[PDB]
Amino acid sequence: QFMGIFEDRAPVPFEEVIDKINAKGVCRSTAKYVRNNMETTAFHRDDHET
Amino acid sequence: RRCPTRPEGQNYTEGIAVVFKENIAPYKFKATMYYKDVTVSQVWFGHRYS
Repeated sequence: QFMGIFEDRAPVPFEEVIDKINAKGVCRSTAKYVRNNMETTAFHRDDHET
Repeated sequence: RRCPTRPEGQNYTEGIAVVFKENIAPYKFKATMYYKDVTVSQVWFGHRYS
């Protein structure tokens, strides 16, 4: 049973926009963003950055 | 022949007028909202990250 689903929208940093998406066509699998005056990092699938 | 004359002429009544239309604009008033933003955040502090 689900006991809670925190769904959020984080922005893509500039160094990830120009270097990764516009250049290589890929995107990082981890989101490091400041939310509610704290810098949180979310790793996809609870795995390493890819 | 006995041909006709000028018409009777409209009897015009001078006066002042005020023209009212249906009111569709909402009634507006100044209100004041007192409330409290309660934000509770659950953070998992990892080895290197939060």
